[PDB]
Amino acid sequence: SSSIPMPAGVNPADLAAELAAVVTESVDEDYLLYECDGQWVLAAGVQAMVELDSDELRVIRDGVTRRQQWSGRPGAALGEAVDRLLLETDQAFGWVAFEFGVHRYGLQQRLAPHTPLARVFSPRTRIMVSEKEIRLFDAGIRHREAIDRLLATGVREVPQSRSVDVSDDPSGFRRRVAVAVDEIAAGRYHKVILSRCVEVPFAIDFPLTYRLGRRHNTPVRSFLLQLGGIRALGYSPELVTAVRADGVVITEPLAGTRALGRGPAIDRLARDDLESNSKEIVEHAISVRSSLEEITDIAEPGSAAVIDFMTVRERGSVQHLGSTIRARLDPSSDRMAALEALFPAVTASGIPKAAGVEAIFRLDECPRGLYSGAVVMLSADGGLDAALTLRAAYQVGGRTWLRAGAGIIEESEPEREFEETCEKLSTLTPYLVAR
Ligand SMILES: [Cl-]
Repeated sequence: SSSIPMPAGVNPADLAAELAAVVTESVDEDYLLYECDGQWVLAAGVQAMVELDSDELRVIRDGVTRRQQWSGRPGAALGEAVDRLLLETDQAFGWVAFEFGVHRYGLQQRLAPHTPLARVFSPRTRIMVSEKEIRLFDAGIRHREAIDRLLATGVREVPQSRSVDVSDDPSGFRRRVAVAVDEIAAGRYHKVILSRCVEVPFAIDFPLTYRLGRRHNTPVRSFLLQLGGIRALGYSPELVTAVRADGVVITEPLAGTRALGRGPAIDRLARDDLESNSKEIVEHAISVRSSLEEITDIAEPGSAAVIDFMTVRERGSVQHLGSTIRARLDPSSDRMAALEALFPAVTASGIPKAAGVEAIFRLDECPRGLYSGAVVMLSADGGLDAALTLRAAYQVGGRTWLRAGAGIIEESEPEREFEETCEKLSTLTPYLVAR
């Protein structure tokens, strides 16, 4: 229904990003493009926006802002508002900040007033691009004319990229890693993920950069957005949570990192090291055990299972150990409780997670916001899809930047941890298209 066959020789990622760039700009609207299992879903225009902050929940529709006090779990407040959105539209999209996950560990008093927790909106129109076709949902005459014009011209040539230097350490990442190593040696916690920002000294074209980077990456999900003054794109390496309409819940934790994309023989040596490395094996098994404990809080008794255990997952510039965990959502639970149970990811926080999150407040630049949070897609039939926001670029108020981190354990060395962030940054640094 309401479909256009995909033109031959055109790749869906390119056409969806082109539609996002040209159609939305012609009507000056916000958008969120989400890639999920072969479907590039362009959520165009804001019909209603849910803004969850640390001290308030706002629902903005047709110029009117409704403000709400909220108490208890952020997932319950977000869930109640998003369920209302989904009475009118089939899908809702947005982002969940890293800060959304601090409440379950009783650390919310450490958040400043007006700290963003989530931004979820119902789109006016949805354009779904796949290898087979383009499907239009609630597309008005103006948007249909804009799609027609784009299909008449085809996709733009991607210009040559512009390089960035990631070797500088202005935030003292090496020193912050050494502090964390000392705390771990003293028995404070077992692991913490610390990160560093890298400025991009020039403005980038987000849709063209998205296209270029997407051609050289194999993420589990990907996104491109322009929403409330934020531009962002990313090749999500990890699925935090997926809840299907039939009740099936999925989480796919990653652990350990070796370089990738350096040649067949060099990558094979790195793969063999990763697969048989004692430290990486231990961290991955401990992360799978944590995910299973968390999912049991929301699953039907005895339904949790590891359907793929400790296998190498290739993610462009890096490769990681990964496991796929499946469960059945208990009838007494719900998709927000499943997200709350699995958020923040171990890859975003540490072990024990409460101690890792507290250490991040002291040893990382906070609030993290989008970085190590999730980009989400929610559906009226109960669906939820939440991609871990790593391997991403951001643009807010004249500033463009990248952000990458590393899992610090007792045996970590600041130099190797800094090099690990460089390997992760290489998912984006060779593919930045200047504006
Ligand atoms: Cl990262």
